[PDB]
Amino acid sequence: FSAFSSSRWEYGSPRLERYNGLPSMEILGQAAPGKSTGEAMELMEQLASK
Amino acid sequence: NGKAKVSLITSDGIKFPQDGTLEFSDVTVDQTTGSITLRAIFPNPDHTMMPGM
Repeated sequence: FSAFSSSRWEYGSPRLERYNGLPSMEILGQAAPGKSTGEAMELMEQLASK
Repeated sequence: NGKAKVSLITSDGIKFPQDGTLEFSDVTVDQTTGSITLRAIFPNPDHTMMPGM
């Protein structure tokens, strides 16, 4: 194989996460100790509509 | 001097450093693949050509 196959390196994303035929990137996250998801999810909705 | 230049992209991707001359053109068309088999004569300073690759 070294007689002909000229190797190299490239990028590549292994987790090619899709969505109904659309590529996507899932993001996780918790909420604060002592606080709730609704003051964190709507906080994300302050930061996802950006 | 229509005996034109020929250069390489040899097996390591980097070009062979100096060019070389298309000596002639055959008229010896292979029946199978369409060969107008040319002939590029090259200088070979450090024997970095190894006839056969």
